[PDB]
Amino acid sequence: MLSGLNHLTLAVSQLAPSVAFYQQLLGMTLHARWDSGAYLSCGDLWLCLSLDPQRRVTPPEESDYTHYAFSISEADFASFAARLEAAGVAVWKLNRSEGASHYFLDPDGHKLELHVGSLAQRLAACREQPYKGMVFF
Amino acid sequence: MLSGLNHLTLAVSQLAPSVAFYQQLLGMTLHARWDSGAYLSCGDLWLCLSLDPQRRVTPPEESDYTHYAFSISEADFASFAARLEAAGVAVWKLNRSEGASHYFLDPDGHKLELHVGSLAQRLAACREQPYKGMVFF
Ligand SMILES: [Mn+2]
Ligand SMILES: [Mn+2]
Repeated sequence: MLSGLNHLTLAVSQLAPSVAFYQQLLGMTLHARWDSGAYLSCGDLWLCLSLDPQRRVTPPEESDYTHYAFSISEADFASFAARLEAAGVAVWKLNRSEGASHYFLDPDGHKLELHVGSLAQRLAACREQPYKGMVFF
Repeated sequence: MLSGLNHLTLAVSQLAPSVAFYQQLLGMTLHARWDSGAYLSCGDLWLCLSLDPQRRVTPPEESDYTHYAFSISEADFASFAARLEAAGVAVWKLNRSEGASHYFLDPDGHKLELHVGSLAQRLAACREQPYKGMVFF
């Protein structure tokens, strides 16, 4: 059967600024780069940045809610979010509708998130503060 | 410090067909559903489907290369691809890289992939046959 996410590939409009964002600003590990892409890891996540002439820099009001959240510990969350803010990283959402999260944009407007907590923890929180109509299986 | 992918959230135009696709066709585990979304798991992956009226059913020619690949074993790959084909799921690309890959679309046009092989396997292949301009770190 399917066993998890093998990789996440993000189309990027300018490779070097995107590599810098994920490696330098977010601290991911850069393994290789070439004229049209890069491979990074974030823990077990395999991230591929793919240079795509079709990628547009997209304001958050023009894109849907599809987004990519990265795990961070409770001890590191606030200072990492504050560092992104001080670095001028654009945002896209303020209301914490799914727990302790910071919502920010990559250089092309990909919707990213820092989140503290697992699915199990989110389900437990939702049992007390459920979303409208919520059913648990 | 970021420790991995926390969750992937896909915006969906119609919740019921998206739940059917990910739970029933793709075999993911449905943990909860509410009036405007669902939580599923696939191995370690936490998947959220978020009902979003801004999601367009998007032809593959009209979206960039951003895509989400799920892991499957080599032994299971061909029968899973055949299941998708029987269900009439559209393909958006043929495989031309190392490791088996099946490129298929979700009901809203999210670009998905089945892939066999790790980052380590890809890097080993690239070391032997580097892409144009490739540098390793
Ligand atoms: Mn999220
Ligand atoms: Mn891929």
